[PDB]
Amino acid sequence: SDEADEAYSVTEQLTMTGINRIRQKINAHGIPVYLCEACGNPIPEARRKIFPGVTLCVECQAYQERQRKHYA
Amino acid sequence: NIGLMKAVDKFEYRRGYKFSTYATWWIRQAITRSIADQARTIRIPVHMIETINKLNRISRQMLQEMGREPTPEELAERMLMPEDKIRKVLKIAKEPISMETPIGDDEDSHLGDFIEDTTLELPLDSATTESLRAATHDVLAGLTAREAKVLRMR
Amino acid sequence: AGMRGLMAKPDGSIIETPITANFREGLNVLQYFISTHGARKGLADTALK
Amino acid sequence: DMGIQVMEEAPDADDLMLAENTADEDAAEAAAQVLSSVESEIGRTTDPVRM
Amino acid sequence: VYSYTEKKRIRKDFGKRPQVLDVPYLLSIQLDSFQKFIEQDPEGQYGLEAAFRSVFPIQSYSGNSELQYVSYRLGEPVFDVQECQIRGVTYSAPLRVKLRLVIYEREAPEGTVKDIKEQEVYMGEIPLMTDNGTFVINGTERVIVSQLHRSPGVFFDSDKGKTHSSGKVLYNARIIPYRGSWLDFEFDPKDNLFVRIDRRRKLPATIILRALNYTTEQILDLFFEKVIFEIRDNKLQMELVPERLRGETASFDIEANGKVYVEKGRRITARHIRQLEKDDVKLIEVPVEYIAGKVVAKDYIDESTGELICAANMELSLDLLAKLSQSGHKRIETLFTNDLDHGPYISETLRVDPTNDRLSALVEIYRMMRPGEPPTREAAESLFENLFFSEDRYDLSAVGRMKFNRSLLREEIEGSGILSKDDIIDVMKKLIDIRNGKGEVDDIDHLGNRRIRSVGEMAENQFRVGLVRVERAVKERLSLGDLDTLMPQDMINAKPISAAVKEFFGSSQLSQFMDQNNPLSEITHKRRISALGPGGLTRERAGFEVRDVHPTHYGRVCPIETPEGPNIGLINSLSVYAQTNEYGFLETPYRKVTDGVVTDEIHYLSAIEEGNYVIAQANSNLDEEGHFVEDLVTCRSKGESSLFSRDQVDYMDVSTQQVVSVGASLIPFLEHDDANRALMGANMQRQAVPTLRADKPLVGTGMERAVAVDSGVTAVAKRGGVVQYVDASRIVIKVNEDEMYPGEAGIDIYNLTKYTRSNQNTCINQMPCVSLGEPVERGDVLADGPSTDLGELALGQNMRVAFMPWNGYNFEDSILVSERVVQEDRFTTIHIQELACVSRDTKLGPEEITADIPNVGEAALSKLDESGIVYIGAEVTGGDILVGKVTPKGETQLTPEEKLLRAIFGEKASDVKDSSLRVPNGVSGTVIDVQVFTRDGVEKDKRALEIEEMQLKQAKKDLSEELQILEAGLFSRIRAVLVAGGVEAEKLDKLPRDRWLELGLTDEEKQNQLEQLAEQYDELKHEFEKKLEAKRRKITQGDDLAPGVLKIVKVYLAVKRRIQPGDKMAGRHGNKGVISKINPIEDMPYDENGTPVDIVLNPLGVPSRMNIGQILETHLGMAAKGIGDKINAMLKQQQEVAKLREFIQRAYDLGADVRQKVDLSTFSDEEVMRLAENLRKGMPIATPVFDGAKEAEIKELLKLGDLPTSGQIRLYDGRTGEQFERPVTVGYMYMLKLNHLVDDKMHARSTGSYSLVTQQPLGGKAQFGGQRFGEMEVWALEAYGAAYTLQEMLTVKSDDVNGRTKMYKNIVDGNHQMEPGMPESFNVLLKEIRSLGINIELEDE
Amino acid sequence: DLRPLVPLDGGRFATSDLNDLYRRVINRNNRLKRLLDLAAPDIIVRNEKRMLQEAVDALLDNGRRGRAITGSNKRPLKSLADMIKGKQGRFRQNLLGKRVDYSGRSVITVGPYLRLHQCGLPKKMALELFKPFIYGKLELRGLATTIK
Amino acid sequence: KAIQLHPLVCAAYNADFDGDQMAVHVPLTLEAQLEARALMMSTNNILSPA
Ligand SMILES: [Mg+2]
Ligand SMILES: [Zn+2]
Repeated sequence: SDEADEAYSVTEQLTMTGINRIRQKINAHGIPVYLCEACGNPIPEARRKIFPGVTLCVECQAYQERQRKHYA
Repeated sequence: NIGLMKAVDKFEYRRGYKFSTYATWWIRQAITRSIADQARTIRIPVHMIETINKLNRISRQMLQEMGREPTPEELAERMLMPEDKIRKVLKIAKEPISMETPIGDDEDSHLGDFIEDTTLELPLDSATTESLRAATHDVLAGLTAREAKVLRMR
Repeated sequence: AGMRGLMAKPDGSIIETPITANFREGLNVLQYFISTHGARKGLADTALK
Repeated sequence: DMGIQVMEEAPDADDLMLAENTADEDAAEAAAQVLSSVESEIGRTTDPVRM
Repeated sequence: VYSYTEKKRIRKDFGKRPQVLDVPYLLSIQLDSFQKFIEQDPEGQYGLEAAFRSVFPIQSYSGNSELQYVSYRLGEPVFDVQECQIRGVTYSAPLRVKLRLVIYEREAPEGTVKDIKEQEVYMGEIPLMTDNGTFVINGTERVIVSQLHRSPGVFFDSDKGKTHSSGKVLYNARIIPYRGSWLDFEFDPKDNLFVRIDRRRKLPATIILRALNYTTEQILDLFFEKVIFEIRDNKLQMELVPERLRGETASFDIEANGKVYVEKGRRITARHIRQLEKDDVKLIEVPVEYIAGKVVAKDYIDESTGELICAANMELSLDLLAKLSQSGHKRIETLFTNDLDHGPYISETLRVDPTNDRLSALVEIYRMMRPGEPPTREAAESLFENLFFSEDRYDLSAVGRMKFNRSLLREEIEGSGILSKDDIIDVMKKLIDIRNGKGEVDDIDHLGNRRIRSVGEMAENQFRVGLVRVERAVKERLSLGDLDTLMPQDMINAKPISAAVKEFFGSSQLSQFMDQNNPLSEITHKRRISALGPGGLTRERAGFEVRDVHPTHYGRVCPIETPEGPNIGLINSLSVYAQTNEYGFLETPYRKVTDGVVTDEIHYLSAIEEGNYVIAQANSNLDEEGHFVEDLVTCRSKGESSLFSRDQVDYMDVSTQQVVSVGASLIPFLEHDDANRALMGANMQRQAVPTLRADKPLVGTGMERAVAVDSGVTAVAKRGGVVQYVDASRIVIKVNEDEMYPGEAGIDIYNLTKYTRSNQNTCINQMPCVSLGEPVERGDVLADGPSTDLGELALGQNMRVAFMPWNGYNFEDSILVSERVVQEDRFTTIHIQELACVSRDTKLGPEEITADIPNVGEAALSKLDESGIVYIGAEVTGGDILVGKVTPKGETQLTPEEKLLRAIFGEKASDVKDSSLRVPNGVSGTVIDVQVFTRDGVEKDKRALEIEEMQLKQAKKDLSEELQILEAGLFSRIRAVLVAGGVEAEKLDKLPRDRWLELGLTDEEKQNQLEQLAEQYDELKHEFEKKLEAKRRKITQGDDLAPGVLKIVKVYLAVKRRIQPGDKMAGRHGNKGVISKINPIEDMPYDENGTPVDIVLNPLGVPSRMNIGQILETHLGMAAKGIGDKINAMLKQQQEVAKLREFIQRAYDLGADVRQKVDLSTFSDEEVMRLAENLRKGMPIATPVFDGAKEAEIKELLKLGDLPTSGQIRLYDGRTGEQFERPVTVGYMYMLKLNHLVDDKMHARSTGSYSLVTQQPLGGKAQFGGQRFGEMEVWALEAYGAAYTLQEMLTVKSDDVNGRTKMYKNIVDGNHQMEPGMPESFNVLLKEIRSLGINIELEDE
Repeated sequence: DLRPLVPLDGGRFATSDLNDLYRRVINRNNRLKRLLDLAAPDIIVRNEKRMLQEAVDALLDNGRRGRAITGSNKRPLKSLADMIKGKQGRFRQNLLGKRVDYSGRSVITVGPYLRLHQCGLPKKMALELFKPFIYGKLELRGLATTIK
Repeated sequence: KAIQLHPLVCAAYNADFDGDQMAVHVPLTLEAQLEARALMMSTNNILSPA
């Protein structure tokens, strides 16, 4: 084939694997938790409605994402 | 080192010299003789190296006197050479190019990989030679024994 | 014909501003430019390959 | 010449000549030996003008 | 409101958005840089003056033998541009400097100067720039590309992932000065902060702070906030700001107000702090359990014993609480640490920090800089004062200081030159604030770190290097510095500095041959941003990090122009509207938006400044006031883009083009193409060889006219007026009286540049586009060049394409051109060559250029004249004799029976050897021009005398036609004087014009005026007499040839390559193709009217490659020729101008809003007829790049014709004469012709020359040798069973120097064997492996 | 002839590098012999033997010694352990990838009128690849008595 | 001057016709001709080796 078509297939692979990585991160399935899995605080049922199966609060979730920003 | 050894071997205090500045001359002379004799790849003689450095000194002097640069016809009158020795001198006094020079204008090549062979006989020529041998042999067979023998021998 | 997805910037992280247009329609400046990231990553890999 | 084959500047390196290695047994034991000996005893001179 | 020179034909132009900032002079980078380099500049800034000032004044070895500077001048060249391309000199300019050697006296601190010897001394020749930013180094017009390197300053790189393998990242920070020692910072995995001077060993990063006269207390109070602890009558009370304790576990209940505001154990939520702020707490008492791990900052020692209680930066415990308790310590200052935000970094690095005070740190730094050097007080103090803090060894150039201050978000643009306390302190605070969470790294691509050198700056740097290596010799010669004997030139040697500058301009990875094959290609080569070369990063070290596009390339580098292949992204193309900043960065335009108005004031923004605004986007509707028609409009803020309010945007983009370059903006319908296919499109449009009768773009993008004019090919009128004399060679404008200078008015003259070789061996031609007696506005194109039509760039020609497979003569990506395309000569392009035939000076004798040659009868020498150079006009073919030449060759040394032949026939084999220049096999052209050169020691032959005669008559005629005009202007001035004081109008012209000088006149100032003007006239006479003399002396005098040559003879062939299977044609959208069958007219398809579609591409190439652009272009071109044919009928049934007016005026208004309205009720009848005649070929439609023709507009412009709105036609096959089912596409696609022609790639070698060290095939002409039968091919031939084929593939055919001739004799004998033997390469391998101490042998059994 | 000194056009010669290295080694050997005849002090002969050691060690490999001895260029001059090694040594570069007489090339094209066992081919590449075959056949059919 | 290759074999060479350049060699001997016919002819390698 051509030097463009190979690049098309590689770009499709790259965007596919990215999109699947970020669909895998979202939960949308699990059992209701009723309270944080880190601090014990309650998860308000609105946030649980937005994501079925939120193992964390918003506070602990933000904290964990924020430590993970430095990738450790 | 060699020059300093010769200086030691040919020193005397009976002329009141200072040995440091005495041996400085011998050192510089021996190193000059060496840098002339065994520096160029193809070895040029001593007087030739003196002529070459004369040409370089005068080339620098003219290349800021005349402004642009001097021609051989002008060097043959600042220098007083026969106008043809200058051509031969400035032909000779240049180094050789390193045959592993990278002619990087390719995949990856070298100047050495581009110098063809000149003395090889073409396969066309070799075939023609063999054919001509055969032809002249049959021709000479197309003579008598005495004829062919004399015409081979002469 | 349909829209064309979400250009993935060469870091690996997928940009969140999708291309709500397609090739039968135009592509305004931002959208074509965002396409440029993934296009040039494809080139810079099928040049090393 | 030891096991390490870099010496680096940049850390990596991908599919471009990817996952390269040569075992080169019986060179590592002598190279590491030369290191541990050059460090422990004294610092050796190099070249001959400096000699 | 169009000019009379644009009404020739007026492009129908779609494209809504009213532009505001017309395209810049496309070459401003080149011209502006080299103008700033070489210009007398009374200020130390950019220019040679910067170079001289820095090196100078200079001084001898402390004894006052000084050598200062005065000024410099650029003397005129000896050879102008065209003679310097004809001959082969470097179009240089002599350099001249007014140095001054001044010497103070021995025992003279500052006493009066004793000697000052002044003189002007030569050095180098800085090659001057042509009009078009193209230097002329050795006959070949060369172009220096702008480099792209790191702006010296601060960076915060990341190095994320790989190191340490635990997923943890680091944050190194580098402070790179323009000159001086680096300074790196970095974290370990263990999180201690580590400093390092130039790439030497690591150190505890606090060591530099202690060495900056900082002790531990102020270190901790630099890098931390404070949390106090108190004991107010009970158990360790606490101060508590609400922000401190966000999201953490408590080792206590949150008690206050006699109340539980918070219960222990929970992580302190936000609403926690909200309620506490509704509380206003200043205090909560907690147990010792939470102070048992704090970090006490300030030093505590007893008030009664003065004893060391708790040291700085130790973690207290309860016993330590009591220890500092009972002797009166009420305040305990503790670091406010945390794992998320305010992490322990400086404290823990203090843990690692062995040294304590300034002395120990200085000692450690001193030993780290130079090993084994004993530590000493003043030693270390001076070392740390000269690492980063003294003018000598460390200088952030002002570029650097700007980056440094700006990158720390510091207000001032300019400041100090070197580091200082708060500089290093803010670098460390910024590194920490990066790693805490609040900040971002600056990846390498961001154009706030890519400062663009260009021709002026790099030439300045190389001349800088020249000056430093010369001032070595200057201070050397001033070692023995004599007072009144050595003038200020014996010291200085030109050939060093001149050699350096020549090395740059001719030996560099930047000074490279220009692409002269296409005006688009010239003007997209001069405009280029390269990352490679000296000072920049090469391929392997770098590296992907910079092969990529970063979100700040928008308007500063084309995203879709970069040569795919080995180095993508390293060869970015400078964008359309973009410039170079003052300091050197790239900067694009924007429109300043006021409160809600889009004010017109364009406003150049750099790359480091773009994020801190909120930029609108040019696809925004604005309603005749600069008001955005909505309340929200799409914008980009910091990379990210997102809908923003109406009153938030601070800038709107200038015009829709600025994202793209000039290469990719001449592609119609770029908005409908994948970025890769558009990249290949632009990258092939830069290559289209200029065809013979260049047509025009039937669909273009408006920019084509600017790229035609702003290149150098066309000839823009310097002043406007009437065209007095159009000729095939020149044009003679008579400049209007509006623009005609009062002194010696005269006229302009434009000697066109006819057929001359280009760097790519194509035909750079110029034809005249204006017919006699015509007006010409200022700034008009008078002479088309290569690929320019009436001032519009036509690279290829437009031809009637149709998408349908058709028997698979276009299978993969092929094209199927019908012989109606090859008959007309509409790709018949022209190629011109420069065949040389030198005549060297061998030791055996000199080669002559004699015509009398041995063993070539008068059958081939019929063409040569009496001197061995072919006639100007021969129709030589492959093999003739162009320059009959013979070299001496002694030593006949014949053989056996050959000698018998000599005896039988008496044929005397002369000592003469034929080595004439015979035409390279395959070409059949017309020798258009022969030039001869001669070292000035050889008697010029007969033909060289013809050529001097001819050129001298030419120059005489030209210079006479010049001097006529000049002395006519002087006559005009004298006449304008006579009207003052003695005006006698119509009895002053009847007599001869020469009889005006000898006319009397009143003895006023006016008579002395006639005196002066008579002197001017006679001086003009004498002066151009001598100027003709100087032309004749440039011709007649010899040449300065290479050493050892007598006379070189160049013969220019002019082949005319037509078109044929192999010649890659390709549209503008990156649809390649190798034309593969040149079909009869009959066999092609043909729509129902008779017209046979020319090219027949492959439909299977569009859906697989998202470049539907070409299909929209085909429909639009079809409609455009529809308008063209309607005009053709209306003109050929010739109706009346009213019909054409109504119809063309319909074609230009056409529906949707535009920026085009023409109003043809202003043209005269004898213009609209001209306009119609220039439109009958097809109405040229435009489409600005991202403002294209929306499809409904094309459907309507097809209805304006009579084509089918669907865009498709029923095509009747041309062989079977029956309708192709399912209507196909047709239309006119604009197709280039890339110069990968077939008769340059074809090659075949049966037995050529051979190499010298390794006897392998090495032939030259078209690599006149075998194909590289490399390694993987050998694996192929091993994979088969093929063993004999392989053997004769690399033993007989290739190397074994007996096997090959035995093979050839056997082949001619019709006996296909091969007596192989053993290769020659392995034999060389034995001799080499054996030259070492290695006995290699061959066992024999 | 494996390290030639070819006469290039103009008097300029383009020699290989082994001539340079051997010239250095022969110089140093002769100089050491000359020192021995005089019997210089031991610092002299020691430095000379070291120089000869470095010269020979640069002749063989020009590496493993720490710093190559580059020629009049700034480019390190190749040596006998380096004309065998590398992707340009005789092994990989002239014992596997060798040019080949009787070859050619061109732009490929489409050509659907072929059975799959016959590639098209130009008249001119054919008449340049098969000159020996042509010559044999033409001296066979007596259309040219001699090969010329 | 174009080597008019067959169409089907292009999948095997992995060669579109965008200007790609194939090289022709020639088998000199007689064993090499029988091998360029009985082992490397086009119509004896239609099954992919893998
Ligand atoms: Mg291809
Ligand atoms: Zn929670």
